Amino acid sequence: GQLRLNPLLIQMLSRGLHEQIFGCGGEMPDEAAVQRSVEHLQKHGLWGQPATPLPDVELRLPRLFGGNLDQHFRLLAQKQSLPYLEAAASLLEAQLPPEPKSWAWAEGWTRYGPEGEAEPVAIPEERALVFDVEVCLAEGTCPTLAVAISPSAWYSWCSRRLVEERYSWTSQLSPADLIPLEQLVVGHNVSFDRAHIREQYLIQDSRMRFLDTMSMHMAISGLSSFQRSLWMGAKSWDWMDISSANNLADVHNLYVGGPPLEKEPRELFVKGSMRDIRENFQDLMQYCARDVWATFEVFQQQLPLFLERCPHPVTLAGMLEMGVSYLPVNQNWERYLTEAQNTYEELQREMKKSLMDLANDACQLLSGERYKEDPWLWDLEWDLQEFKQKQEDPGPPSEEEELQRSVTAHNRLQQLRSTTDLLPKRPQHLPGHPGWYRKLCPRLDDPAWAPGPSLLSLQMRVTPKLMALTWDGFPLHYSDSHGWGYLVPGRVTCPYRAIESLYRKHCLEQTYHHGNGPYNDVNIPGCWFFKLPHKDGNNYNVGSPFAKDFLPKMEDGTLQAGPGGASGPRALEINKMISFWRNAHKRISSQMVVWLPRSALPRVVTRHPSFDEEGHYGAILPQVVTAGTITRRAVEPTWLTASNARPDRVGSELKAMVQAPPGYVLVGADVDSQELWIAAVLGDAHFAGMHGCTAFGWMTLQGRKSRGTDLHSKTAATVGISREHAKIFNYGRIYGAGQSFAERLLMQFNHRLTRQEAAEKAQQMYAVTKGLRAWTGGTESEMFNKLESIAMSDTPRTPVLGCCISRALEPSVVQGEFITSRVNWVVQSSAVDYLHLMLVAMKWLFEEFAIDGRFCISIHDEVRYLVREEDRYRAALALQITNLLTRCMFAYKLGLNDLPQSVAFFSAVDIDQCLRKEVTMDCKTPSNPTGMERRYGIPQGEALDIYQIIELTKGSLEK
Amino acid sequence: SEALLEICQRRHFLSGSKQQLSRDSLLSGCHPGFGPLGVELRKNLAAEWWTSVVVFREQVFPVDALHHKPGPTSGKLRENLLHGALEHYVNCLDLVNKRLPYGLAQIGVCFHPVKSIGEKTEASLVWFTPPRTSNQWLDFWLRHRLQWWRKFAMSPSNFSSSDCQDEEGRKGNKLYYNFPWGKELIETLWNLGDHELLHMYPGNVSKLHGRDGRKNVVPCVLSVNGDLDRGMLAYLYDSFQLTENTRKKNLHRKVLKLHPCLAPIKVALDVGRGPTLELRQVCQGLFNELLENGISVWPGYLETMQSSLEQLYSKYDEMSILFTVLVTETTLENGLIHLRSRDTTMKEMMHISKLKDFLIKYISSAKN
Amino acid sequence: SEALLEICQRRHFLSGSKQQLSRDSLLSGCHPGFGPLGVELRKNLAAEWWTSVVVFREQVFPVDALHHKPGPLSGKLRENLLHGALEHYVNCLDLVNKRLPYGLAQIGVCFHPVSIGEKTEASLVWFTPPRTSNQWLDFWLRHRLQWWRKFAMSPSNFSSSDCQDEEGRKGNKLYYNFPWGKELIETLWNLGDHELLHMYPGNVSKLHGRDGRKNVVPCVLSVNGDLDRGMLAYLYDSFRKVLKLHPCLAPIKVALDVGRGPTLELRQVCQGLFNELLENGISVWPGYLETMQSSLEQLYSKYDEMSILFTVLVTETTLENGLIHLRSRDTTMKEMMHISKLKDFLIKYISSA
DNA sequence: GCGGTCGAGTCTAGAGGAGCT
DNA sequence: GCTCCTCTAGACTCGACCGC
Ligand SMILES: Nc1ccn([C@H]2C[C@H](O)[C@@H](COP(=O)(O)OP(=O)(O)OP(=O)(O)O)O2)c(=O)n1
Ligand SMILES: [Ca+2]
Ligand SMILES: [Ca+2]
Repeated sequence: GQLRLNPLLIQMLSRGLHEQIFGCGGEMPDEAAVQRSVEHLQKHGLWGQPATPLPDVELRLPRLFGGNLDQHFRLLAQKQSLPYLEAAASLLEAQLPPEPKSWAWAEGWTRYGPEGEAEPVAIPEERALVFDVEVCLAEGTCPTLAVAISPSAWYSWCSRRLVEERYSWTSQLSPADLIPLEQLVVGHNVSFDRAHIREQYLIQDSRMRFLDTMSMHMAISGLSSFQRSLWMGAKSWDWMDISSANNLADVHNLYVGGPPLEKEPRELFVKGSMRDIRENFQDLMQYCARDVWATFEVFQQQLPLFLERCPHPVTLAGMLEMGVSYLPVNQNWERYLTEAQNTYEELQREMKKSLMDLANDACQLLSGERYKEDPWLWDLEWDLQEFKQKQEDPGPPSEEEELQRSVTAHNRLQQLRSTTDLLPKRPQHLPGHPGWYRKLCPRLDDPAWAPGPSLLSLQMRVTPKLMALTWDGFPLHYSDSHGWGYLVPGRVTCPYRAIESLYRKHCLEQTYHHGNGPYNDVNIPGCWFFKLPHKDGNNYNVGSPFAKDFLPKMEDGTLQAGPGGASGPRALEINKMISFWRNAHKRISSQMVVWLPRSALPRVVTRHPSFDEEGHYGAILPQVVTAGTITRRAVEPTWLTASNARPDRVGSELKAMVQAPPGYVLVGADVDSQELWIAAVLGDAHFAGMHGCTAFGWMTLQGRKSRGTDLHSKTAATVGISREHAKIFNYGRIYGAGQSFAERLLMQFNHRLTRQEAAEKAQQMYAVTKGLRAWTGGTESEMFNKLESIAMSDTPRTPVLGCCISRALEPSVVQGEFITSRVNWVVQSSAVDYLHLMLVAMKWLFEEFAIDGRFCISIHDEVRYLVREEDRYRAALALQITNLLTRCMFAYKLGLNDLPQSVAFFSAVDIDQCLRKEVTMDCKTPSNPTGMERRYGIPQGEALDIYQIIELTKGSLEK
Repeated sequence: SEALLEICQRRHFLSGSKQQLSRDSLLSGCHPGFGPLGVELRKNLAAEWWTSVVVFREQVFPVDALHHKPGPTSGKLRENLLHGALEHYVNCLDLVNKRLPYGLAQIGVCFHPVKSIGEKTEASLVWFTPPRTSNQWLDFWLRHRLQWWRKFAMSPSNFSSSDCQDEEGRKGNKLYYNFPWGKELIETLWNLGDHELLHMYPGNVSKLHGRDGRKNVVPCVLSVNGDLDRGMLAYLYDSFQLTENTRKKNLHRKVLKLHPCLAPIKVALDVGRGPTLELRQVCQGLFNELLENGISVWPGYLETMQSSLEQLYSKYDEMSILFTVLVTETTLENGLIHLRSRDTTMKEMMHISKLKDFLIKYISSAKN
Repeated sequence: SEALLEICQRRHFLSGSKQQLSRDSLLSGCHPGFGPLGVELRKNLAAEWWTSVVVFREQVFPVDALHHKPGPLSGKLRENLLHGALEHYVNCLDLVNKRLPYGLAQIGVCFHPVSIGEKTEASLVWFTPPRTSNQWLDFWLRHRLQWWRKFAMSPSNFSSSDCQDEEGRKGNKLYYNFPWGKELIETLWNLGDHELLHMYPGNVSKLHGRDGRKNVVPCVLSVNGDLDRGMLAYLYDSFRKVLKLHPCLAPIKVALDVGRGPTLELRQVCQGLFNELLENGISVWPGYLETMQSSLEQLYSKYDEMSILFTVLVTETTLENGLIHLRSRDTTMKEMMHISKLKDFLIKYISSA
């Protein structure tokens, strides 16, 4: 009788798991709650809909220590976090001697004993160190000097590139050129200090965990983006006295309150050369030591407070596990960089050639004064500068006559050379070409001259004129007093009739128009000058219609190159195809890659058949901030972002370049609507204590993406907008966005909607989903009521782990302010708690059953693991078990001692050799057109479900 | 497209009568022949191919494959030049001293049955790679060939590509061009195995050993066979800019915008009125000056008759004439000659002594 | 005699087995093929002929004559380049605006039966007005004789003679003096208008010219020179076993090499010099890539047999003072000069000769 | 003695980050 | 719902050469 159910006909967990997790017996459902839930479902027409039951899963979960699964998670976290807190507490009671008199000048670590005496040591022989590393930027990114404090001594490290001035060192980083360090390494932004540690790049996980005072600061006293802007502008302000920015000086001011930190204005590590560092050694070392001591004092005043605000050890263990990220890359990363930069340069050059070709075809409008009819080139300068001079067949020639003719032609030709004296000393520059064309074409005397208008670029004010850009069928126009802006017809004299004809042609092929304003001050004969919508607001003028803000408008078909050619739209598409690399090439090409030598690789990788003696394997340790916002979510711009390979983006397959070494496989899976199900379960727990009691939760559970019954599909059908727009709409409204946010989204996505129409649609969408006013009579009324109640509580804490909100956001300091930020924080920090529970449970499973694998990356809701090849199926089963336990804990902490089967397991545990979103993608891009399977040799990957995992693993994690 | 073939016939890119030319005949290879300007364009295209492939590589070598294929009980005209190149593998292993990778290249004619025998001028490259790096060299050559076909074009997006797999399981690539009617194959890179060499050289296989690094191995044969006749036809279709034909509503000049490294005749040299003898001497001197520096010139000054200047300029534009020099009477006293440019159609009076340097700079700046 | 053919075979001038290549096959177009050096020498000869015949002339144009002739007369391979040229008379008359005289020149293969025999030929047809047929014939004869004697090391071997055909049309034939005997390499014929009238029966209106103001029927002239036989003659002309080919024709001109170690340090310098020379259109033999560096005298002998104008040696000194050995094939005299002066000296040597 | 040009300086606008080097 | 520091690239300007 494994087929269990719910009083709302929702298939719950099977008996085999429900009696091993939540215990036998349970609770008799309250008939009043069942009646209320049934009535609510009947109100929204979701009662009695047939749902196909999933097969019931039978599985033998491992022993649950303590009971209730909450004491189990607590015991796991305590067993994991004990040996590092036992070193943090040792640091907190240190007896550190005064700073050394003179820092030693030698390679390696030198132990500074009592009274500042220098003594060389091989490695710091301690279990706790506060760390701060300085690296010369001129020399590259290899570390230069580092200062670390032990519980009982001071330490210093000087690299070979600061002690010995060799002729030249290699440009490839290796573990033999890094800092030679259970251990705990405290620091400020320790991810930067971690990337310079030698042992952190080996595949085998050395049991070292990093505590980042920046992350603890963001957890304790954090600032939202608007709060950060206000704080920076200034430096109702009660919260300013309790929070600070992420600067080490500001953090030290907030937690210690001593004298302000001294930052060297010379900046010999950022701007100065290596010689400056070699000369100011005794001063730079002292500055680094002062920073280390500031970090030490911050840690002393910060560790107990964080534990008092985040009491559950799961949060601390998850934070310790998020610091150790590891992205294995191979020799294909360099090829990716090279073939992305080359394909970016080629596309940029092709766009430049198209612009030059479109410029050359523009000169011909001068003949007959046809340029006066061109809607785009009418207002340019077309002036021409006057130049300032200041019979029968004779037969075959004889043998000598041909030479005579050649000589008399050559001498006559060379006689004309003597006329160069009359030529002016400084030659005139293209007097016959129009005025606007002389500027573009370089001067002949210039040593870097190139044929044609070689000085043409998108930034110039003529490029949107040559391309004949039309904004919704309206030609662009530039006015000095209002920036850019299109011209709407119907109202050198401008060719208004030509603009009218162009707009008629555009409308046939595909007042009335409302935009940024008619702007009658700029009088273009018979036209209205509507400015381009700027992201900063209608009070600012756009300086370029090719700015990154206009890419969605280009893709939507609003800002399109005009007709009459195939080089305008081609240039526009090339512009759209190289945006990502143009914005991220500096970041992506500057990633620190440390090429492990073969001597440092485990025998699993050095003997696998897929191993070649001519390949290089490295590790891009992400410089993540384990608490990057008020919501404690990790922040790293390069990796932790919603990126995926696209057919029209250059070098966008970077995540596909994180290739596991031969012998290892990146097991991992993505959570299915994590932040939607968290809100749904919160609403269900608040309303009636059963899943699906609210219509929103029922739609989330019994919803099919293909059938269109899900939330996003219904939203898009109701509002008649694209699925991505509806998705952003729903996520924003759930995060706490008001009706004004909906109005601006509707106006931006669809230009045909006025402010009145956008307001009407936003009101109609929010009046049937959230309800009316707390909230009543809506699909998501109970969930929003629960979120507002949690946010408005005296000390808002995450329901599933108890982690407290930031001090700069508690309702005491902020009275009636930042309500949206806190309601968003509820769900987002709940998701962060979900991630921490996942990591703790996964580490417990990998440690108890001896599954050889380590954490790799946690991009958004994805959870990847660099598991060994032989243990891939065991790792997949462990992932399924951890997801089950995490969802059960989420339900248990909210008073629901059950869990629907439809959300009790992963849809598919991806098992591939790269971090592509799906194991079926080939990642075809303009940079990588051939595909992953050909350029590099990466086959596809498995997407096992739970049932397929059980059969392969036999149901037992034990080897 | 109908007007483009009329232009090609009239401006002597394509020979034969008007009724004797159809796109089917051009693609099949049974056309009566290419006009002299078409021959010059094909020579330029072949020279650019040779410069890209054989000149710069330190291993690619030229090979000679006979047109006739003797034996299997009579002879036959060759269909592909790959089998001619594969016979020189052992012969040309001595040149590179049995080092790999090394290749053989050739430009020649290919006879393809259609009841009429057609002809095609195809440039091949048999590239003996070690089997370890077959999928690397194949992709490298795909990128290189696609870049080469795209750099000379006014619209590189038309020169698309595809990845079709052979029936036996071998992988390969087919280049294309988006003609107005459809896509036509112009080059193919097949990653053939060592089957062809083993079949062609039965017996002891120690001959077929290239010293890849330190270990001998039977090389993997890669064939890159492009169609130069259809290539130049594609370039002619691309330069005419049929898609372009709201701004050009009245602006309509029939111009073949061939790349400066491909155009058949670079400059057109004319003359105006009198005196006849001195102007003729100046024109002949300038003609020799330009010719001695590798610049083709159309001798327009020899024309006893004279046409209107606009009609002459249209005639030169249809012939892909980069510049139009006009040596008038005034040149004798100051050395100034009108210089109209095809790209812009704007006259600039440049001193006669500076014309050669400017032309060389303009031609060489486009990778010449 | 035989030694030269052996050297050409070993140095990859004439591809094929030693027994496979025979003198009669060489002279009849039935040889297995041309080696890469032979291919480049043929290309150089074609370029020189194209220059001297079509480039510095405003009356000559290229010809596109197909190989097969799909004529019911069941198609056949072409035996002459003349018929394809005559098929273009009505077409190429408009190019010169019907203004006699004018010419049509082509380089291509002729399928002369022997076993199929193929020879690459450079043929020029000259639509002379009838008045000056003999004059232009003598003009072309003088120019072709001087061109064929220009690159030779001894124009005495190159010769000429007169002859007559069955019809009774004057003509001259060229005969290179091969070591075994006097063999033919070129032939000039003063054909009449019957070659043009047979292809265009009646309606002579389209066949008129513009000699002066009157309209005439041009008297075509046939000038066929076997480029492959020219290659053979020039190879025999050059032949210590050294083939002293003319600089404008030799396939490989520069022999870049290495001397002392380290290999890695000198490899970059050699590759840079190689690219520099190649960008200027000077052929270079990449001899630095040879791992098993042979004796310098043996390498010089190999380059002498390969008709290499100058051999370049890069040693340890080049990394410091930039001195490179530059051996001259003609006078076997070693000399040193700065590595930045090599390109200009090579260009000067090529252009001077 | 006089008028056309050439080049530093200033304003403006989009670009990145809100850390650490 | 928003600030700031800094960097590069483009347009316009004033004031000073210098060719005739
Ligand atoms: N418009 C969106 C979409 C997503 N997210 C956040 C919340 C999610 O927890 C996480 C992952 O959402 P995805 O968009 O990657 O996937 P969805 O959960 O939206 O599923 P689907 O994309 O299939 O609708 O990103 C968000 O803030 N705003
Ligand atoms: Ca730090
Ligand atoms: Ca998801």
